[PDB]
Amino acid sequence: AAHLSYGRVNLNVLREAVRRELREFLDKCAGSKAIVWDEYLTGPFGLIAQYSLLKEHEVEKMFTLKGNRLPAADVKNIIFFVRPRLELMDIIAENVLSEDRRGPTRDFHILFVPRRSLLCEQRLKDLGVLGSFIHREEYSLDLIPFDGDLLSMESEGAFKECYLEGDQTSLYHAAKGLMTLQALYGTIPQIFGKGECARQVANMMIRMKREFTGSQNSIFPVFDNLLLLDRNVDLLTPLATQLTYEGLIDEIYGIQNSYVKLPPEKFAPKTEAKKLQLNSAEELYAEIRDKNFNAVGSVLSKKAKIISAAFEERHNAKTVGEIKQFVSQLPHMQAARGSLANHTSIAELIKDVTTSEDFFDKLTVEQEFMSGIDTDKVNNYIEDCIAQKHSLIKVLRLVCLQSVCNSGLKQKVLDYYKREILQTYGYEHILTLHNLEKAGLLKPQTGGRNNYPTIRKTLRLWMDDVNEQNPTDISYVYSGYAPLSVRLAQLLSRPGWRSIEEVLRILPGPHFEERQPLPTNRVTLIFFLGGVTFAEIAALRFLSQLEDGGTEYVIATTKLMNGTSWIEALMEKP
Amino acid sequence: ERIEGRVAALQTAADAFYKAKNEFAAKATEDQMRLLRLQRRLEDELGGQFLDLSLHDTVTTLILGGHNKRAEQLARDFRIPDKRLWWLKLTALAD
Repeated sequence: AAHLSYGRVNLNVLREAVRRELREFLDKCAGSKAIVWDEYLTGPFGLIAQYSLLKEHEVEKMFTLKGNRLPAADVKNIIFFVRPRLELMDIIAENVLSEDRRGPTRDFHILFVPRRSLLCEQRLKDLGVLGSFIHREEYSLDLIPFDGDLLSMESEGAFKECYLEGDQTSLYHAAKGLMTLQALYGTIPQIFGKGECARQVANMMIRMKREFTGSQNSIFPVFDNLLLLDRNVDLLTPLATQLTYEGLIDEIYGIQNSYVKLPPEKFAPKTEAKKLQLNSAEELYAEIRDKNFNAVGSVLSKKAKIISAAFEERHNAKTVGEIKQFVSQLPHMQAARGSLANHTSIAELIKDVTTSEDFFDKLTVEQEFMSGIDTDKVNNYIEDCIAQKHSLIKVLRLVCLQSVCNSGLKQKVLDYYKREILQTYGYEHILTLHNLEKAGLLKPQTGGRNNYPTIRKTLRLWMDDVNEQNPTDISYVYSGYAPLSVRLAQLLSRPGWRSIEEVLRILPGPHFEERQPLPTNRVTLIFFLGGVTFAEIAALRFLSQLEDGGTEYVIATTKLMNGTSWIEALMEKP
Repeated sequence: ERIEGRVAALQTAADAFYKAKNEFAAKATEDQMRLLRLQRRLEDELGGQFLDLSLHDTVTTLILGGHNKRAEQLARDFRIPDKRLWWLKLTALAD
């Protein structure tokens, strides 16, 4: 995939290594196969290998893991692709023990993703089927490459697990992920971090490297630095409405495994949603995805004129000579026209939303809170949305933004919001409110103390009259609000974190630094532990492309999210 | 008899939130108990289903079924302020 190689690090090395592993595994299971999938794995696996690769390894059928008998299929091998979860072991056992005995048998195998578990194997032994598996292996897919500068674990539960449940499973997988990267791209010599989760990931990296005892790593380092960052250091950013093109596609329709499902009316031919892939391999998308949505219209007009003129030029090609040439250019002209028609239709969909009265009002309120205005009174627009029973998650994002900008809400205010949320949406959501409190998102203020203004003014987090068309600062992605996370990264690089000591001390967790010894523009790998938004990603691309002698960023995360999916993941199954 | 079990669980939960000094939670759990009890009367007195609806959804359903006196009374009992009730009525009745 060429686009995995457009930037600084060639992420095809990684993608191709994990593809090679899968191939080698399928080749041991000789003959025709069916794969039975733990449904949770199929989406993200899609970035590594589609059915087309599997087919060339005689995978003839693909099923979903469920109870009772397996479906009939005349194949030699059945292979379970499955997470190490206890409950799934019982289902596999039932599948295996329910095989029709008579006639040729089907050999069984199992691939645990992302790790094999002694405990799961014990369970399969007790259920009486461990000995029916010819191969039992693990496939340690941790960091999946989504684009040339972007890696995700796609672990949506990491934020909850770490900050509410004390479960750091996801931090172990992040560390393992970093070990795999270092085996391919060399040791990372400098490690910086801010946050509790970060401190643990660093500690595990260093331990895992001391306990390695294979060939010493000879690879010349591609990453100069790692920066580990806890999501809870910047709780504000994900709550705010994203204002970039890619951001708004995610806010409105949601991007899953780099695909979006759109309403089909505006698309060819026009029944089901139009499905499109969104990444840097499409020139036009590369050019507009990181822009503030108000700069996109002009870009589209320019392309329309260029494309339009190229096609208008077919009437002029009267000769045999210049018909040769026009013709040779046509495939590219057709693909550029198609790409433009799609994004032109997507921009019209986004415009229908961004010009609505409700959007204008939401944003006025968001911007009020981020610039420090009235962040302690019950807010009248929030109350209108609750009374009209708008989407619960929209309401929660807004009250959490208010809490974070005020360092909690006074008891009376918090309690007033909560009572009207429970009356309107149901008592059952008291669990959601408690979870938001434990996360630090919707909580009581303590003392009269409020630190956001010191943090905002000192890190220049809100600015008025920002340039959206030719940006000069990371605030362009939220039309005024500079994401705190990116601001911290920026200030680590220049002039350094010594200059903001007093502010770091009021943010959660320790700040720390470590070196890793080496045998005898910088590239920074920045790892968001607990999620990242596409707007933060754009802001980092913005710093990366200043040719001001700074740093270029490659982004990793536990999860690609937005405020809506972040908060859904903090709810419980109603 | 059908809601005694659900009411007992909620009681156990109120008691828990009191031991925990979580006053808001205890009271809210008390209000939900009161509302489930009312919801069962309404099934008893009018038929149809009302259990498990939110308070807002209960009022809304009552308005829609023509039981406007019961709905108003229900709103007063839980001190729903004027502005929120007005919006509720308006969204209940609109195309």
